[PDB]
Amino acid sequence: VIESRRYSEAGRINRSMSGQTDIDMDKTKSSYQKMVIPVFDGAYGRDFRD
Amino acid sequence: MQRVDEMYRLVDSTGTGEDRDWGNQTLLGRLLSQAQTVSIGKKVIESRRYSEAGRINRSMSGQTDIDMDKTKSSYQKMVIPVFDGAYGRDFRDYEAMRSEMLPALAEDSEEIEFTLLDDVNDYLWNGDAKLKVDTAVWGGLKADASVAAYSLGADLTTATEAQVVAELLALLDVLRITNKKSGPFELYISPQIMSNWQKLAGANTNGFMNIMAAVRALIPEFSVVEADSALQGNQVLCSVVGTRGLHAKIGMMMSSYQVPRVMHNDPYQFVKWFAAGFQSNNSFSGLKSTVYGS
Amino acid sequence: GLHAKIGMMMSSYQVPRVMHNDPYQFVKWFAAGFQSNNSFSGLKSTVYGS
Amino acid sequence: MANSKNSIFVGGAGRVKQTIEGLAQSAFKPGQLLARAAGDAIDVTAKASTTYGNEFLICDDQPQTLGGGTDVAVTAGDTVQAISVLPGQYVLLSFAATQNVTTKGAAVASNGDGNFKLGNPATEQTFAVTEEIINVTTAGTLVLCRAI
Repeated sequence: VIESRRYSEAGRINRSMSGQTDIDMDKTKSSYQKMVIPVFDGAYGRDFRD
Repeated sequence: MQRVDEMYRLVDSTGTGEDRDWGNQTLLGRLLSQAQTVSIGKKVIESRRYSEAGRINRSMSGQTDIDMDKTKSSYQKMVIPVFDGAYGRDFRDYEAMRSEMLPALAEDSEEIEFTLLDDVNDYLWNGDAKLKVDTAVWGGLKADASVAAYSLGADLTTATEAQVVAELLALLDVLRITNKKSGPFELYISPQIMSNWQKLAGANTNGFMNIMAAVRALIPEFSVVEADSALQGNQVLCSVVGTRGLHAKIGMMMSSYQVPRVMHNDPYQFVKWFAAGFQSNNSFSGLKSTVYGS
Repeated sequence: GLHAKIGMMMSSYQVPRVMHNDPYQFVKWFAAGFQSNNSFSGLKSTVYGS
Repeated sequence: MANSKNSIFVGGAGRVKQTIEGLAQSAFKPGQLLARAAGDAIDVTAKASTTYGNEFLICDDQPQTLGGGTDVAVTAGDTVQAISVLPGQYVLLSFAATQNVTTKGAAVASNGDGNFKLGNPATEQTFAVTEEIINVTTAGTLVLCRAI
């Protein structure tokens, strides 16, 4: 398995006329996605007298 | 490092993120690059537009009562509000993510900064009846009384090549005829209309050319034709940019700082803030300068 | 976007013969895997038409 | 979504939170009302809606380096990091079903199941005050509220 990380988007915004009101915080989450590696094979063969 | 209970998997934590949109901030990228910088605290700005007058008589001799008049004035106002946003993590987490060298803070300063500009678009294109000092509301580019409203008749998503130029000149003539404005105009389209203006022409029967190669060949008045994601569906907008049309004034440019940590377990916090305002030019009598199509 | 990761490149070898009447045999094998990208929200990157 | 809701304590840029650690008893989701019990264990409240004197104790989201988010439930029998809410902070609560928030400033009571609801402020303890105009239909949606 080979995994890879894809994060997200965030952010809150308030509009203010005065400039002094309580402003807002956020943070970025994360998640993963995964693939897989299988094995293929094949063979061939003849006899001795041929 | 690599517990042997699960040593089959392989990880590469470097991250990708998310790409924004097609024609996201094309208009706002032009307004904020030509903006005038004023000082912070000035909530309202003003400007004056005078008038035209004068009565005139005529005779053969000349000995008649000459008349006289003068020119009035009126003032136009805008407003400057303040936008802000913040982000932050705890203490035990960030010291853990500092160990494995995961940049989990620079993947926020490049991320809240996008959302800060993206909610100026909800003010530029939709406005707000919440920030008013005396009479200087903004209202938005599709509901203001300083924006000429013009209803489209034919749907520009299904029409042919001939009905496009026949209904793009009827939009431009609400700036050259009934509003007397001049100078190089520029146009902004929906993402969906920019798709449908790539297909087959239907008129030029020599080779293959698209509708966008007909609009910027028949109408060279449009100096700049771009797409913008703020419109959606059958709606366009044509106006002038610069100091004599749609313009912006920046109160305080975009700056950022860190709330300082006092104790040993104070969480990390950062703040970004910004302040600017928008207004479109009007004449004294009421000759507008921006047209919003449908 | 659409990408592939090769585990082992395509190689071939011969099963060795012990006796005088061992049949001839050859083996080819290969290992790789596929995955398309996917964001946090589910914004994909490949479209399959009908 | 312009209103990203991936942190349960969004209450100012200078106000730090007050944390009450303790043990778990069940697997609750972050943003629900808690109540401490005998021993040193926390779980959902399961008190009546018309009972006063309860402490404003909500479940903080778990750390990022422990598999924690705003929708990942906690693991039972472990240390759950919670939040005691001071008056004058904004927090993301979790409402019940079939109620719409029209005006910014209604009273936020507490349902008996560990979620919140808009109740009449004459027979129940008022915890917080609404700060977002949305309509919810599925039980477990995050609505911004100021704790005063």
